[PDB]
Order: sequence, then C-alpha cells, then structure tokens
Amino acid sequence: TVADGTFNSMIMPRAVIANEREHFMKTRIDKIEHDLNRSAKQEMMDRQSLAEDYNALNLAVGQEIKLDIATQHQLNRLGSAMYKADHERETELTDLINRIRENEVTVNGILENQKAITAAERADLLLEVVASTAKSVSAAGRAAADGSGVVPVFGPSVANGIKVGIDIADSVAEAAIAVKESGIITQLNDVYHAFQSVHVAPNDVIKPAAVVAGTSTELIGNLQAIYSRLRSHSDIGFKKATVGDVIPNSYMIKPVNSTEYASWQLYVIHPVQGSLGLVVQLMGDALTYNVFAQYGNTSASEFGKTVLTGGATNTALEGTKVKFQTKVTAQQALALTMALKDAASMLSQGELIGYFEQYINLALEPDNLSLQDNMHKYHHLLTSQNSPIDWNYHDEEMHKWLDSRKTTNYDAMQKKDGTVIADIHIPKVFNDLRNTTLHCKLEGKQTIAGYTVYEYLIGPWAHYGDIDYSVVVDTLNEETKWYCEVIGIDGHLLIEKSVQHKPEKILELTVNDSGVTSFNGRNHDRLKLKVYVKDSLSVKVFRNWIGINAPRVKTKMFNDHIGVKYDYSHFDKNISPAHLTLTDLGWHTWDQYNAGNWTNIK
Amino acid sequence: SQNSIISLTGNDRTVADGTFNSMIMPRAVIANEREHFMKTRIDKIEHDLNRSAKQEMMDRQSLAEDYNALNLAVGQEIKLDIATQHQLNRLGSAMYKADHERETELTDLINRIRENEVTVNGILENQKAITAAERADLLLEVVASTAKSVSAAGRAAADGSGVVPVFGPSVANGIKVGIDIADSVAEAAIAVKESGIITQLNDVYHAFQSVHVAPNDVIKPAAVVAGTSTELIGNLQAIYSRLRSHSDIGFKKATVGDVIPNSYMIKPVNSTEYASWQLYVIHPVQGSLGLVVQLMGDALTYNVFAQYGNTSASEFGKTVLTGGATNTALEGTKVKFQTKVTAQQALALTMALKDAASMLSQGELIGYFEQYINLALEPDNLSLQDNMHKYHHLLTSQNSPIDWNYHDEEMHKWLDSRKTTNYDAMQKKDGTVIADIHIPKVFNDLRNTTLHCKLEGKQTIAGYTVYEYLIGPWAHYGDIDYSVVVDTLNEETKWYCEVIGIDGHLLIEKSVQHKPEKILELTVNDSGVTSFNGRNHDRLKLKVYVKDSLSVKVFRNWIGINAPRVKTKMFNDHIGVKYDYSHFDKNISPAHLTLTDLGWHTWDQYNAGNWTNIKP
Amino acid sequence: QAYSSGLSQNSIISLTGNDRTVADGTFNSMIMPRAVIANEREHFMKTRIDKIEHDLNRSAKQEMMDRQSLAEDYNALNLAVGQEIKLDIATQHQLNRLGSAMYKADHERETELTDLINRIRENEVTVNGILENQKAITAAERADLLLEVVASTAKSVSAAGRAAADGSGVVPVFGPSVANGIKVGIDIADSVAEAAIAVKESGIITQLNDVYHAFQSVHVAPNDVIKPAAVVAGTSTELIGNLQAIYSRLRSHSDIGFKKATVGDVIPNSYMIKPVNSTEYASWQLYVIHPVQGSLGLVVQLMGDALTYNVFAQYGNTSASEFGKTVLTGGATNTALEGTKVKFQTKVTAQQALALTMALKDAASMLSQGELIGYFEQYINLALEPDNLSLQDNMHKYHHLLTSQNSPIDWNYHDEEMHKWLDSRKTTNYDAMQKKDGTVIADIHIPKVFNDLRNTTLHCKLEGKQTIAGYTVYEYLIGPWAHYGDIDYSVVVDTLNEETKWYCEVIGIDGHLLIEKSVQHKPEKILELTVNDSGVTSFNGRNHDRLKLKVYVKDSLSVKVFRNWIGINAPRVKTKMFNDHIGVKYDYSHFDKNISPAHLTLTDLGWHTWDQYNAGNWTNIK
Amino acid sequence: LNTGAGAANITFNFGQIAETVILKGSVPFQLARLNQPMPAARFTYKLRPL
Amino acid sequence: LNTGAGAANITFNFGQIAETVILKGSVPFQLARLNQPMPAARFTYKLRPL
Amino acid sequence: LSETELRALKKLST
Amino acid sequence: LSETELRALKKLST
Amino acid sequence: LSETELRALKKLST
Amino acid sequence: QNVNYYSSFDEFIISQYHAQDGINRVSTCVILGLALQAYDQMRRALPV
Repeated sequence: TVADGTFNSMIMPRAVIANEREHFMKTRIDKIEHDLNRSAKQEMMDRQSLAEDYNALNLAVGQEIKLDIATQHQLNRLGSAMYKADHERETELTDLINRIRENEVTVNGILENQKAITAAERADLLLEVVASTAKSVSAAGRAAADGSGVVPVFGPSVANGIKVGIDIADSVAEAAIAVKESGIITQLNDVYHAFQSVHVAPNDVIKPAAVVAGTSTELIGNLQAIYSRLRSHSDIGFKKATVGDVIPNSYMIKPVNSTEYASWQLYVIHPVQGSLGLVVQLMGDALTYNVFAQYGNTSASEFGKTVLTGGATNTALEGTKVKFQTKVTAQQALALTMALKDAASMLSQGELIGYFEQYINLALEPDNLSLQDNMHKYHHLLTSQNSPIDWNYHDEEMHKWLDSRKTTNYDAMQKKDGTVIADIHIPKVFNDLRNTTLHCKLEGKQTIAGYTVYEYLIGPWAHYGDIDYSVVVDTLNEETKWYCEVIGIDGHLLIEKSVQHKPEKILELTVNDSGVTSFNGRNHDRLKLKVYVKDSLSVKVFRNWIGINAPRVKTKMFNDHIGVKYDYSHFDKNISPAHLTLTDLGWHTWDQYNAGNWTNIK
Repeated sequence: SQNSIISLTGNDRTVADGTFNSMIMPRAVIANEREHFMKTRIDKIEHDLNRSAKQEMMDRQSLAEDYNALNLAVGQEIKLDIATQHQLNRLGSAMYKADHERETELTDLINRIRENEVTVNGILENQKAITAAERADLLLEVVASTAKSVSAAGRAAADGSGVVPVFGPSVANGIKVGIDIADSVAEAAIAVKESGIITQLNDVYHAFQSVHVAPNDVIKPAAVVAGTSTELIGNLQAIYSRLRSHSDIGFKKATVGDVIPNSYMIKPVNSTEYASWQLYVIHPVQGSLGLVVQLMGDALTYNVFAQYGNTSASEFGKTVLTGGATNTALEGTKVKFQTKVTAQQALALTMALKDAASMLSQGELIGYFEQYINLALEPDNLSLQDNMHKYHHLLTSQNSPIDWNYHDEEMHKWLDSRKTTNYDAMQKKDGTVIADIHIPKVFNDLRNTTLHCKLEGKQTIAGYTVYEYLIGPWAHYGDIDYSVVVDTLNEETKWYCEVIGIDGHLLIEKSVQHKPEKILELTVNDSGVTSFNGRNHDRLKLKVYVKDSLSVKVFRNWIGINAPRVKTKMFNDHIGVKYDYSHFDKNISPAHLTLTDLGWHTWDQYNAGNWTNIKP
Repeated sequence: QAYSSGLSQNSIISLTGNDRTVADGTFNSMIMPRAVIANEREHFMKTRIDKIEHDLNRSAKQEMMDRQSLAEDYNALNLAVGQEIKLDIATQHQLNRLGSAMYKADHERETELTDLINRIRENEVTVNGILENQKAITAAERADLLLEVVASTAKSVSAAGRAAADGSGVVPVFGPSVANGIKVGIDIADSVAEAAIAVKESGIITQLNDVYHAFQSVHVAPNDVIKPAAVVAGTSTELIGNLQAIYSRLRSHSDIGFKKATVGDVIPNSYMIKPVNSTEYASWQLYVIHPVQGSLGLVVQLMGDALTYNVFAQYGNTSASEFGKTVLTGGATNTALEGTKVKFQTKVTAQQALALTMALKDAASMLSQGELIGYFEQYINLALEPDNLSLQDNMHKYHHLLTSQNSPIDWNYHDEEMHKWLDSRKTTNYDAMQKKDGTVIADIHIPKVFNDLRNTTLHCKLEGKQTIAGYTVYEYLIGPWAHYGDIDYSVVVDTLNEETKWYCEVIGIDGHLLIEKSVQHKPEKILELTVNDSGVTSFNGRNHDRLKLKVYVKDSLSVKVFRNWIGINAPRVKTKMFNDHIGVKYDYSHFDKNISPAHLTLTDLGWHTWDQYNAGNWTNIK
Repeated sequence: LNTGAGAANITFNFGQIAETVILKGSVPFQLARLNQPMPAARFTYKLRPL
Repeated sequence: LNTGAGAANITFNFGQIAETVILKGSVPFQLARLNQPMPAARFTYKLRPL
Repeated sequence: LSETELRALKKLST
Repeated sequence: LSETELRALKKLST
Repeated sequence: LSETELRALKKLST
Repeated sequence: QNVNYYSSFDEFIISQYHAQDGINRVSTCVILGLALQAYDQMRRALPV
C-alpha cells in the first residue's frame, strides 16, 4: 500500500495569504456573500423609513440618532449588521444549552467515557445524542448550515459610492450645513476599507468546551464563558470605528526575493474585535510569537506593550508586505500558534506555513488530528480562569483608551472647524455596540394559524441602567391586530397593540451591576420576545438606554456562570393568537395553564 | 507505448512542481479541505441567488390559496399551512422545475436532429475514429443548437437559472424542529404543532442535493456507438427515461419517514505515511443502487449494492454487481460529501479507471474520480474520457449488466412499505392527528404529487408574453387535470392558452386572473400515451399568452391518489413508436385574433405561417 | 526579424533558482504561479464566479420586467423616422441590454478618472514633489504614494484591494447570461401578414446567439492605469495627460467591441492549443487572443524556453484564415500545431496583453518555463498582475511605450481601419439578407440604428447614495465626445409620490444652470449641445470638453438619462493623444459643488455664475 | 495563597552568589524577570540568580 | 533637526580619498546613493565615498 | 413583486 | 420595485 | 417590497 | 490481477500481434515461449 507520493502533495495545505490568486479568489466570494444578503440598493431605500422610526422613538435631547447625517447612517449600517450576526449566535447558543439540559444523563456518559477520542469526534457524538438543528462540526458543513444574518460584514462594499470630499468655506448657512451633512470625512472611509467582522458559531465552540469537560454543567459553563469573551470583543470592534482614529491593518512580510532554503515569514494580526494582537515569526523550522496590546500605542510604534512572550520576533524585517483580514479571534490564533510550536519538529516547513495561513484567512482547522486536539486544548486554557492572559484587565484598558481618543479627537476637530462640524464627523451618541440605540430586523419562518412568529432574545446585558424595547410592524392589510409575548421562567406576558408603521414600547427593564433584572419578582439573565403578526412584511425591534454611555457590567467568567443557573426551557413554547380571548391577555404563570396549551387559561 | 492511456507523470511517477504537467494534474476536491469548503460556498451562493428563502416565505400564503382553490377531494388536499407539507412542496417544486426544463431542452435537440438528419447521418457513419466529445461538437454545430459546447466551463455559463441543483441545508434553515403538546387535544395546541417539523425531516434535508443532467452530457454517450440518427434519438430518450425515474425515487425518500444515508469518504487518520488507501461510499439520493469504491495502492475495487431491503444493523444492502473485494470496516477519518453525478455516471468512471489502474498515478486516479463525483467535471485525459462514455452507454443499453427496471421496481415497493410501517408506528405512539401532520400520505412520488411549476417567459409577441409548459411524458396512468394561475397588474385582462398537438392546436380564451382555471383534462393509458383528438400522443405543449404578466403558474393534479406506475421505456420501446415534435415551435399572436380563430383547428385550415387566422 | 526595443529593464530573479526547477515542499513552490486556462478545475471555477457576479447586479427577471417601461421611454423621445429604437423587436432589445451595460461600466470608469484628476490638481505641490524626488522606486510603489497624498477613495493598487473597491456597475458583462431563453430560428414561410411579422419580431437568428456566447467586456479601473501613467512622469500635468491619453484609447476600443455585435458577422473566440499527451520537458503552448474590445490580436507561442509573439490585425480577413496582416513581429509563431483546443475569454486589453508578452520575452532566460506559463495565463484570464515586483514594473514600462506617441504600433491607423471594415461588413450582410429574405426581415435581424456604443441612442440608469435635506443626488457626466454633431439629453424620473418637484443642475467651468421640471414617468429634455470636430462644445460662451449633470429627486425610485444624436452614424472625432490633452486644459474642480433643493427660491433658478454666490451656499445668490 | 480579587505578583530574590536555581511548582505557573513579558505557564524553571 | 512641514533630504559628501565610511545613528534612518531606491531604516551603513 | 404582495396591493387599491 | 410595477400600481390607485 | 415603498403605496390607496 | 487468459500460446501471441505496438510485443512473447519450452522439459524431469 506504499504510495508514489503524488497523492500526499494534493492534500498538502496551501499558502492562501502569500499566493495572490488564492487571496484574490477569497476576496471575491466574501464580497459576493455580503452582497447576496445585504444589498446596497435595498439599504439606501430603507434609509428614509429607518430615519422616521428613529425619530419616532422620542429620545431625549443629545441622545437622538439622526440618520439624515451621512456619518451616522454609515455607522448604523455597520452596527446593525454586526449586532444582528451576534444576536443569532447568542440565540443559537441558548438553544444548544437547552438541548444539553434535556439530555444531561446521556451527555454525562459521553463526557466520562470518551476521553480517548478526538475533540471533533466528541463534538459529533454530543450533537447527535441531542436533537441539534446543526449536527456538523466540519468547516464545510458549518458553511452550509449558516444562515443569512451570520455572514461577516465586508467593509469595502459598505463604503462604496459615498461622497467624501465636501468643502464649505466659512459658511454657516443652512443650505451649506445640509450639504456638509451629506458627506463623510476621509478618515471614516479608511476605517471601513480595513473592517471585517468575525462571528464564531456555537458548533465551533463546542470542541474547546468539551475537550476537558467532565460534567454537563461544566460543558455549559465553558460555552457561556467563551461567548462572554466573544461578545465583549465585538463591542470593542464597533467602538474603534466610532472614535476618530484609523484602525490598523493586518499584514504579512515575506522576502522580496525569496530563496528555496532560507525563506522566512512574519505575520502581524490586528484583530478589530479584540484588545490584543499577535506577531508570529517563522524562520526555518523555528516558530516564535508575541502577544501585544492594541492600546497605549505611541505615534512612533504600531505595537503596544507585549503581554505574553513566546520567543524573540523581529518586526523590523525588510521585505514585501501583503495585507489581509483575519477570520479568527486572537485567542483562536494564539491557540494554533502554541500548538504549532510544540509540533514544529514533527511537521514540515510547508505544513507549518500552510496550516497557519489557512486558519487565519479561511477559518479552516488543520487536517492533522494531533494538531487539532492540542489547539482546542490551548483554546480552553486561554478562555478559562487559569488563562495566562488576564482578558478582563486588557478589555477594560482598551475601553478606557478608546474613550480618551474620542475626547481628544473631538476637541481637536472642535478647535479647527467648530462644534457643528465636529458633531457631524464624530457623533458622540454611538459609543459601544450594546450601548448604541440600534434596530434588529427579524425574519419569521414559523406561521401559527396565519400568524408569523418573530423571535427576539432580550439580553444578556453587558451594561446596567434602564432599557426600553420598541417594536415596529409593517403589514400589507389595514387595521390588523398583532400580539407580543415576553417569556420568562415563571410565566409569560401577552400584549395586544394593533398599531402599524410606528414604534410602540412593549417593555421597560432595569438591569443592575450584575447584569440581571427583576421580571415579576424573579431574577432573569435574559428573556425571549415573540411577535405574532398576520400577513407581515417587516418587523423591527429597537432597544434604547435611557442615558448615554451606560456603564459596563464586569465580564462574566466560568465561576460566575456555574454559580447561578437560569432555565431557558420555556423559551420554546408559543401561543396561537387566533384562539386568544380577552381574559388570556396579561401576566399569567404556568400553574394556571393546562399542560401544552399556553394560549387559553384553565 | 502499449498503453493507450499515458500518465502525466512518467514511469518514474515523479512530476516536478511548477511545470506544465503538474499544473494540469487533477485535484482531490473531497480530500482537500480547502477545496471542499470552496465548492460548498459557491454551491450555496448559486442556490440562494435563484431561490430566495425570504421570497419563498412570502409566497407561501398565495400558494396555499391556489392549492385549496383546486377543489381536490377529501384525502387528496394539499394543506400548505402545515409546516411539513410546505417543506416538502418547496423541495418538490424546485425538483420538478429542473426536470421539466431538462425535458424541454431534450425536445428541442430532438427536433434539431430530425431537421438535419441527412447531415447527422453522415457524421455518425463516416467519422468513427474521433472521440465522443469531438463527435458531440460536430453534431451540435451541424444542428443549430442554442448551446454548442460540451465543455464543463461552457455548460456552466449557459446552464441558466431553474436547473441549479437544490441545496438542502438552505431549505431547512430557520424551521422549528421541536414542539411538544403533552396530551393536549385542543385547537390552539394542534395549530401550534402544525407549525413545526420533526428531527427526522431536518436530517433528511441536510443530506439532500439533486442531480440534473443536461442534454449536452447525454449526447456524448448517445453518439459513442450510434450509427444512425434514429439510434441517436432513441439513446437520448432511453437515458432520460432512466434519469426521470430515478429523480422520482429521490423525492419519495423524503416523503417516507426515515433518515436517508449520507455519502462519505474514509481516509487514514495519519496523513503523509507510506500506506495509502481510500474508501468512497456513494449513496445517490436519486437512485436505487449505490457504489463502494476502494483504492489500496494502485489496485481499484468496486461493489454495487442495493439501497433497499436493508436491516438497521448494516447500511449496505445486497450486492448486485461485484468488481472486487471492498472492506467497508476500515477505520479512519470520515468526510461527508454530496455526489453531483448519478449512480450510472459514477459507475462508468469506476470501470474505466479500473482498466487503466496501472497506467495512471494514484493522484491521477483520485483526482479524476473526486472531480467527477463532487463537481461533475469530466476527466481531462481524452482517452480516459472516451472509455467512460462507452461504459455509460453500456450501463444504459439493453445489454446492461444491471437490470435497472427490476431494481427501480423493488425500490418503489420498499419505500411504500416503509411509509406504512412508519405511519402505523407513530399512530400508536401519539395519534392519528399527529401522525398525519408528520407523514403526509398525499405526497408520494414526485410526478404523482399535485405540484406547481412557475413559468418564466422571455418571448413577447405584440405585447403578449409567452409562457411555455410541456405536458408529459407521463410515468403514471389515470386521469390528469391541468390548471393555470395568472397574476397581472391590470385590473381586467384577457389571456389565451394554446395546446399544440401533432395535427392542430386548441385555442382557449380566459379572463379569471387569480383563481386557478382548468385548461385541459386528459386520460393516459398504461403505455403512457394519451388520445388527444383522435391521435395518440406521448407529450403536448402548452403555451400561455398574457399581457403585462407578473407570474404564471401551472398546476398538475391526478384524480386518484398514488397513481399506478407505467413501466420505464427502453431503447427498443422508443424506436418502435415515433412521434413528431416539430410543431411545438410555432406560435400565435393574440393581438391579431378573431372569434372564429378560437377553438380546435387542424393545420390544413391555416396558410404557411399565420397560425392565428384560420383562412387558408 | 523580431522587433527589438531598447527599453531599460530591471533584472529579474526567479523563484526556481539557477537550476530553473523549484524544490519540492518549499515556500517558493507554494507561491509559484500556475496555469488557469489549461487546468480544467480552475477554468470551471472562475467561469462560475464570473456568472455569479453578473446575476447579482444584472438579474434577467428584472431586465425582462423593465422591457415594457424602457420601450415606452424610447418611444416618447420622438425620434425621426429611421432613427427610432423599437425595443419590441427581440434583436433590438438584446443589443440594448449589451449596450446599456457596457456604457454604464464605461461611464463609471470615466467618472472615477475625472475625480482622480481633481485630487491630483488640488495637491499639485505635493504630487510634483513625489514625482521628482522618487524616480528610482517601482511604479506600483509610486502609485501607492500618489494615492495616499491625495485623498483617493480607493488607495489600494493590489488586485485583492481593487476587487473589493469595485462596485456594481463596473462588473464585466457575461455574454452567455444575456442570451438565455431567447427564442432562436422562428420560421415563417412566404407570409407577409401582420400576425406572421409579429411572431418574426419576437425571435433572433443563430448568428446573434453565437455572438453573445463569445462576448465578455473589459473595463480597466483608474487605479490600474495610474501605474503606467507614472513610470516616466516628471510633473503633475504630464501624469494627468498620460491618464487621459490611456483612457481615450480604452474608450475607443469599447465602441469597436459593441460594433462587432451590430454587424451580421460572428466574432472569433480566443483559444489555447496544448499537446494531446503532454511530455515532461517537451511541452509547448500556443495562445491566440482575439480581443472583442480592440482592433488587433495577439498570438503567443511557448516552445521550450523561447517566447515568440505576433500582432495581427482583426480586419481585412478573407475568411480563408482567421488572422489578418501582421503589424508587429516578435519571432516565428506556428498556428498549425496539432493539439487540444481550449476556449477562454480574455479579461485584459490587447495593449495590456502585449506589454506582458514583451516583458516576458526579455525575462525568458531568467525565468523558468512554468513561471512564464503561470504569469501569462493569470493575467489574461484573471487580470492578475505578476507577483514578481521587477517583472511587474517591466510590464508597466512597456505598457507606457505602447500608448505613448512613440509607440511601435499606430493605434489611430488601425482603429480607423477597423471602423471602415466594420461599416463595409454591415452593408454586405444587409444587402445579402435583403435579397434572400425580404427587406422587412433584413431590418429585424440587422438593425441600422445600432452602430456603436457612443452613437446609438442609449439609456444609463443612475444610482443614488447622497441625500441633501431629503433630496437624493443622481450624478451623470456629460461627455467627453468621440463624435461631433447635435446631441440631446433627456431625464426620466419615477417617484412614489403623486406630485413631485425635482431639479436638474448642469455645472460648467464658470457657473451652473438650475432647472425644474416636475414631470414624472415621461422623458424631459434638459440640454441640447453642439459638438465641433475637435469634440468641444460652447456652453454659455466657453469651450467645454465635458459637463456634469446632477438630478435631485425626493423619494426617488429610478432615474434614467437618455443620450441621443440627431443623425444616425454621427461622424467620429480623431482620438486624442498625449500632445492634444496637454495643449488644452479644462478645470473640473467645480463638479464637486452641490445645491440644496429644499432651500431654493424662485430667483436662484436659471443660469448663475460663481461670482454671484458666496463661498459655499451655492444654492442661494447674494 | 491569594485571597484578593485579582492575581498578585510575588517578587523572588535569590541573591547573586548561587550559580543555578531550579524552580518546580505543584501546578504550572508563570515566572519572568523584572519588567519583562510573562511567558506561558510551565512546571519547571531554570534560572540564573544574577 | 527638521522644523519644516515635511521630510527633508540631506546630501552628504565624504570626498574621494577615504576608503570606507561607517555611519551609525541614534535612531534608524534612511540613506541611499544618488538615483537609487531608498531602503528600510537601519541603524548602521557601510559606504564607499567614491 | 411577490404574488402575495400584488394581490394585497390590488385589494387596497379597490 | 420595477418601473413597470410602479407605474401600474400608480394607475390602479388613481 | 421595502418598508418605504409599502408605506408610500398605502398612502396612495388611502 | 488485470491480465487476460488464453486457451493456447497460439492465441496469446496472435492477440498481442494485433494490439497497438504489436511488433515490439511479439518479441517479448517469443522469449516467453522459449522460457516456457524450458519450463516444460525441466518440470517433467523434476516434478514438484
């Protein structure tokens, strides 16, 4: 069965970043995917409707979101897409957590008796004993199961056709200000051309979570801890565009005239969704890395203080520079870098280059089984309580650093041009992703007796204060009646509104410093909202914080998640609005309903 | 040398990287994870471009009203309010549209061949040394075919929308999978239960991908040994009869309540060792037979197995054709893939590769095989390509080593038995109401079910847009009804329907817009032949002329449920009876129409041209 | 004797080394170029991606639905008899789809070049410093620096960056997608009745179907052109003149490409010939490129380590051979080689393909055979410039030479000869079909109204992304003109509101003209201009080579602009060269100005000069 | 033993006389020189007291 | 020291008699001959005055 | 326009 | 929305 | 159908 | 594996003669025949 060696070259991983056509091919299908689901022509159309809904929320002075200004519209397009994709992933994680809890006995048996097998095999076994909607952990299968919302945001396509250079000179006329508001500064244009969002599926996270888990509770806690870190980094990514600075671009340095036996590669990753960066050097068969902070950088150096060291890296190497956008987080990239260092002796140089570049550019796990296991083990360590990196310290310092930059840039522009021009180009309302007043358009694929069900998940909140939720419903028919259902642990609340084309407030909630709210006398970490509409065309949900720049709740870790457990099993049940009666509306606990009929009270 | 097949790498089995020979070597799409990921993304993009999930959700209400307006009998109604039926209709409607378009292109090709039969007969008789691909180019040039390329690149460019293979995971996205009722026989609870599919149907969709073969693929096997134009046409119809029967079986597997198996490749856990072996297990959803291919070193072995009559213990059924000893218990990594070729097409390449097992490198054997299964990409080695087409004809012809009619019939009986067993099992567990929601008894086969085919029109005659629908051929016998739904912006409009036969056409004028209107009722005998105005016909053409149209739909309905089947025609059956389809091309102009022109009129009444006005 | 250019070339170091073969399992092997046309897997994957982009931006279902609206708009233009564009005829509708898409891409490219000129002229002092200080760096590096000092919207010269920066409207037209589902070969036998003619008008002939299956448009971005423009530029004026000279040649080729479909002849297909059974160290390749948008073709042969090329005219063929006269020779190329033929569509122009061929010929000794194959096929099939930085600069230097005034090829002579040959072919095909079939049948299948892209009456749909106080701004660039005569411009505006107040603004060098129309769903004539033989027009007493039209609509849904020439086959204007562009300079800096329709009074409408306004506030006069 | 809210830093001084010092921990831990980046956790450290 | 708006070019002439000149800077700087591309910033240069 | 949207819009018009 | 659909819908409302 | 188009069309019908 | 079988050496040599590259195939078959002639005589004298 000895081969002639031709087959092994075909399964050899390839240098996607270094090879230009491979880098040209990937940009094209990422652009096509973004335009398939988010159309520029459609988005420009709904600008007028969105502007009216934002104005109709009756926000306080100084907190209004004016979509008529070009800068605010552009930041809304990035924010709404980023928030949407994160929302589906959180919804998928909640569904997965429910399925694990129904099959705890079977899951516990797998975790105890399957320590020998690979991480991928354990994940496949876990997703089979549970009735998971997606049962594939391979990269190809995950792409097929991925929906429309979770598609990463392609920055250059968003900032296409937007006017940049508008010059009014010493003119304070209303006509001149109107023309000025229609454009964006050059700085925002460079920000979008270097922006690509990364959203990690729950199926990819189950492999790190189950690699050392021994009980179902630990597996759930590991899953929640990772998504607490993942969601926190997505907020930082949006705030980077809000400030007046220009985000750095990841790049790779290769020799200008490479040699066969003396080639070297240097990779610099600048994750937009993160507070730390990575520098990886490949000289011969030796691999070295350095984790550096993305905050506190001076003008002279693009690298901040390095917080974790894995050798000596020379960032002053001379050669050709190739720019690229990462598809993995800093933690995911670091996990492979540690794994690649250990297996450097047993791996060829081509394997070292190919495996690393495929993961950063295409989010492709290595075909090697031993390499795959070590990476997922290192991924668990970096996201655990015993992690070598204190993520909470670096996330908080990035937040402080970004706030100082916004004040410095706004004051600098105020002196040069004025207050009115500064507000146009540096809006102070947007701030963080979860702080910002944003809308999430909802898709409904379930119809109960002619009523389409639209599902929204309230929380989890990384910020505390007072939050309001509003729903806008557009229908073809006139004089319709639509219902809203808010589900908790104890029961659900049913509301009838029957108003279209305008926002209508459905909930006002108060969140404390621990990110928990008191819904009818019980502590809830999250709630599920379902909107039932007949012959619907569009359903939009708005969230709004009463004050601007709401303070942040400390990011939860593994111990915080196992300390308190909340039941989400009731989020699946729904009602039939066609069979509703007048006495059924209001707040009603389950004890009142019969088993299986949550529409009509006993 | 002695070998007709010459490997790109020489007898040294070494090809230097960066050279022309290495650049044109085939690639292992299945084994490479970068290549597999790229193919899946492009496939999903193509499906989402043509079929939009947001559009299909919006059109659900309109389709539900139309299906109820057909006034079907009790026990035969299609209720799209139930989630299970809607998902099955989505898969079936796209499946039937692709098969319908392929059949339409076949009829045009048959007409083109018959118009230039003298030149076609000369090419087939005089020229026999050229390969199958070269022969197809000459035939597609002698006849004025719209698509003149047999290359995979030219085919994809000219494939057009409506023939794109259905992507199961896209269809199954966002549907509720788990709903409990917990002993609540109530109107509200039953309404909620009807909104969600079960886990079995979700798993079926995630392992589903249709295969539709263009007539430009069929022409190469058809002309490989054909000597006359009649033989070429008879071979074309025989292949498509087999394809349509297999396509019907593919839909029936979703209707019956069981999880379909998934094709996979087993490769060693350790990469880059001396020992090299690969195992391919192909489970074609559109077929009754499977393929198991094993390559240990340079030795290739295959086994054809039945996909029916298998116990739960073993996924494989009985072996109907053997080509060696294949071990399916080998341990290693399992990579799941979706085949893009039929079982016969996969089997044809396996026989050809076995003959040239020692004449090609292992990378060439794997690359050529995986490119065909995962991309429908024919091998670049012309000598290997010619042998594959010769085996494809043999597997279809009357001298085939496989009795396809026997295996297709057994698959139909096995699937019907499974539906009854699953329905009875769920009836006891939950109840009749729940069982009917999850296992609908109205769907059955693809060409037996009541289905709609949306029509696209690119031809406008004097402001009237022509929508063409081909009636038949029928694989079942009974009574069939046809209906047309016309959505038009104008408040009041007049639209015309025309049915072309061998001798004359029938002209109908209608006014009702949104409700379906019955156009034609037919009776078809056990030979799949209908008597349309005194003449036996195997198919008819229906053209709808609508002014300022927005959408036109045609509904096909059988009077009785589970219509009995018609035996699949073979080469001998097709050459026995010949029907003329040259009349399916002529059109009428509704603008220049009078009251006397409407009705059934034979050709003799009209002049040359002017198929509108009946004055000779 | 092969043509020898004394062009200075940088030394080129191959990845393969002295032995001219790359080592297995090395980083150089992973970054080596590899064939895309020869490999079936790649030539299939790229066609699928090319088709996907076309269907994303241009949907057949939408374009079929807009046929009724477009036909009414063309009818409402009230064109003279013999100049009417009847879209009810299938052939005319098919040609309009090709014409409208090609013109939109050419218009967008011309618009970006106009803005790029404005940024360079604003930052002239800094640009002049870069050009004279940095003369030793590569052309790509110069482009990156120039695009940074100016506030260019697209600051990336890399291929991946250019693809991302490109938007809908510049995507190449995929020919096979357009000709899908159109009826072919409708047969009416000796019938002259109205019903028979109506059916005849609904179909097209086989020839047009073959023409569309071999069509793929090429549109070069301004960022691609800046690298050749800055190779020898010393001042900003020279750089701008080079940029305008290149795009003048590019636009002239686009008009010829459309003219090929209008005539009754079928267009040739570019193909590659490869050995039936390739043998290691004895392989050969033959490339035949017939650019649709061009007047010359290229034949490139790779036998052993020798590169040989020939440039042949695409006009004057006697149908006995597919090659015309040879204009430039670079060796002996054997087109009678026997082997498998693979058909491909080129994504670069003839001037771009020839530049790489000359650069590769000089580097044949220093580059391996595989590198020559990979670099050539990648550029022809994907418009991907070689990763070898020295080779890329050599290609750009040759590209400047082929466009400069001292080019070895007289492009003006060959382009003019192609127009004359194409006109003769249309007459011959029309006369031949007028005899075999009737005059009515001849007019249906060979329309006389469609001559060339900038002569035929065409519509251009405008996209709007800027809103000023509720009014969306739609921008259209009037000119430049390659033909002289009288030209009329019309605007069609569709708005959801029942009554609407929309404005049009025409900007020139000194002042702008503001109009109000308030008419929906019908063409409204905005401007009538007379263009002299030099391509300039007298707009309010000053010579203008181009103008800017901005349309302001509230709650708009679609805005279309129609361009119309008084007489068919308007006489052409001699293509401008570098000297012509340098001699006369026009200021386009005023095209960036905008007005606010909401804050408009009755006295502000009309023609007003800049001195009547304050700084800013171009809406309201002092 | 750390009873605080966050991780603490403990400074070790081994003098300058000893040649080599080998540190072993019951669990993997992080050690680095003064004002130097911390490495990944590991069981054993070989240090020069100077 | 550069007090201007942008970067400046300083010309160094070391004569023709000296054989080798070695240049070291407090910070990495850019130096190249006439009509030669400017390299990346380095601490030290070795030059021939001829 | 979808068939559901067209039918609903026509009913609104009348 | 196509221009054909918009004009047709405008006529129905008016 | 977009939200603005639907809102505008409903205004014409009423 | 992957060989044909013939009733006699007469059939084997004629079949190879008519195949592609037949002139250089029969040369090998002739040496096989002389090898088989030696095999027959040796094995009859020394049966194993």
